[PDB]
Amino acid sequence: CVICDPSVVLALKSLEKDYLPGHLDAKHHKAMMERVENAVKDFQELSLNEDAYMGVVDEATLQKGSWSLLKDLKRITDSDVKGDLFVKELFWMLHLQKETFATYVARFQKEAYCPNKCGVMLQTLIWCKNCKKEVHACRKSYDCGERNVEVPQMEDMILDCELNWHQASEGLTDYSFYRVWGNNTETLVSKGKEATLTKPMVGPEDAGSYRCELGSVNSSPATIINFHVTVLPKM
Ligand SMILES: *[C@@H]1O[C@H](CO)[C@@H](O)[C@H](O)[C@H]1NC(C)=O
Repeated sequence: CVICDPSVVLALKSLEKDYLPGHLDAKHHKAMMERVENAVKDFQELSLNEDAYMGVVDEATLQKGSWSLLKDLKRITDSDVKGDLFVKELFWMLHLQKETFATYVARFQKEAYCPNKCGVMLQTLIWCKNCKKEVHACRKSYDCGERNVEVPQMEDMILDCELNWHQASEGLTDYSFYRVWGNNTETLVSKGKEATLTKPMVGPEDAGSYRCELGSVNSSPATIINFHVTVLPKM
């Protein structure tokens, strides 16, 4: 999918126009550039071993692959290699970079694709084949796992509602921190773009149940996390 990057396109249009004139006989120009353009488009034809390949990457994986490629391409052109050497070098590199990209896409699916273990992530994906950008909802369980927090008598109580995937999600609004009373009732304690809640130098009253919601425009919460806080009469 790496031809979806405007930079890759120009670097190709620079190889043809700036590099080929002084480093390959003109008989090979149209033919080899025909082959190069086709090779790079073929970055989207992937097999992937197992699991199967979906035809989507996130924008990071896409950038990642364009970088590998264009740094490699560039090494060649700083080298000033000509003729046959140049063609071999050029075509080894394309071959390696495809295989490399393949490993990006594989890693992307195993680890970056709908990476959330709970909640609902809005992931911006891109379709290899048409360079088209979509937003896809990864909907998982609402159970992020219960956070049991032990905090010493008079130290800070930090409640972190941040998940690693939150920074990669679309449509987030605010984190709202609730206090749950035992009444099966609650009070809004905090709300903003802060992912944490700190009641410093806490005390025995401050123990109990807390709750974090992460909102999304404009619908159901992206994340719910529950904390149970127990304060310890201790050092
Ligand atoms: C619910 O229980 C807590 C217990 O401390 C209390 O502070 C709160 O006022 C109760 N709810 C209402 C509506 O009073």
